[PDB]
Amino acid sequence: VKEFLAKAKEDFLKKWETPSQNTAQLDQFDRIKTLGTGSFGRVMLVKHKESGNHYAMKILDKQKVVKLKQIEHTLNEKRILQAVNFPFLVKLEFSFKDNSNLYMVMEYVAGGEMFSHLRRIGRFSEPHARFYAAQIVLTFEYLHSLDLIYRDLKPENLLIDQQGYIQVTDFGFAKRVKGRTWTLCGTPEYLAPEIILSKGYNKAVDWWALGVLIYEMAAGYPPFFADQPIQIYEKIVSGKVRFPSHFSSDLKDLLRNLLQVDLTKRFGNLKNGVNDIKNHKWFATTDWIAIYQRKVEAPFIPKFKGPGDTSNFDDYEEEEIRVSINEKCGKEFTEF
Amino acid sequence: TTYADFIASGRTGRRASIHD
Ligand SMILES: Nc1ncnc2c1ncn2[C@@H]1O[C@H](COP(=O)(O)OP(=O)(O)O)[C@@H](O)[C@H]1O
Ligand SMILES: [Sr+2]
Ligand SMILES: [Sr+2]
Repeated sequence: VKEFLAKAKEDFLKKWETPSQNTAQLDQFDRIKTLGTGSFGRVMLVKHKESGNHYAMKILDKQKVVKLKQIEHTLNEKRILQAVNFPFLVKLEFSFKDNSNLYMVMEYVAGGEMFSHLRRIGRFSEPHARFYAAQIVLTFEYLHSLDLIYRDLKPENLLIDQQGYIQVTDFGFAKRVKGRTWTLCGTPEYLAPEIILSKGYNKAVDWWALGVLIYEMAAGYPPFFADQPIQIYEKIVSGKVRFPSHFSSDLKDLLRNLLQVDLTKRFGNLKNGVNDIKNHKWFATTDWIAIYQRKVEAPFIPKFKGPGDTSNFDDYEEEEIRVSINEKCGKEFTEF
Repeated sequence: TTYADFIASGRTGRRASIHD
């Protein structure tokens, strides 16, 4: 399987070295509806006039990015997203900027956030959770092979496509790094202990986060939760986890090796690398090639009533996009 | 139950990232 990661790295390296730029403009798109709002702006359903295709457009306010000192991370986000290519990663179709904003135009993933199905249904059965888990396992194998750390795994960042497969989105904290890095970033419930302990960390954080995700999918609640972040960090650091009685012994054993506080012993971080995870008993029944090919039939298929259909997303309050007559932060975002 | 405790907690909706 390592030979296709080879071909993969080569395309990535070309794109990483010479990133595309300015591949569309705002007036090629009609804005329809907000799919989500975030720290620096929002994501909207848009429709491309010439083709009639629907896309999701992430809009970032340059000024807000600068205030929250997130310039570098924003540049990472776009540079990495335009270089990667994988069945479970969202595809960036276009990017451009104007006087006020940065725009990333992706494929529209119509099934909604994993988060919303999760909360509604309550929890996923182990066979259902495993199906999603396998996709993430292959995705992290691809990303880590390119020296990338993802750092923001959570149900709110995973979208379900029309086939019931996962699309990973939000590369805001993705970073290409050989060696360790130090930034405190991510989402509190999913933070690995070494991040909270300001230790200097690596790709092993993503495997911890997979641990948290599988627990949340199968239990319906996260292994560590409280009302305030600080209380959550205490729990994560202690590393004491309890499992629901319904968890299979195999699932409990996988989780104990992913939610390992000592990096020395955490799965995905040992000599056998990701093969320790792929070969664990919980995955005994998993056909990795089948999944990779999307030949496996999803356990769950969102309702979809024609394209442009947004019924699988919450409604948000809409805001018109304002563009200044003066260029803001032009130097800072030159490369975007 | 743990489920009851979670559902009564303030962090059952969409969770924002932290930038620090
Ligand atoms: N490709 C997409 N298709 C459909 N919805 C999307 C897409 N990408 C993002 N969204 C929606 O917008 C929300 C915010 O996108 P995100 O990239 O996570 O912005 P942020 O970094 O500010 O949190 C996502 O959780 C999802 O609901
Ligand atoms: Sr997000
Ligand atoms: Sr983000």
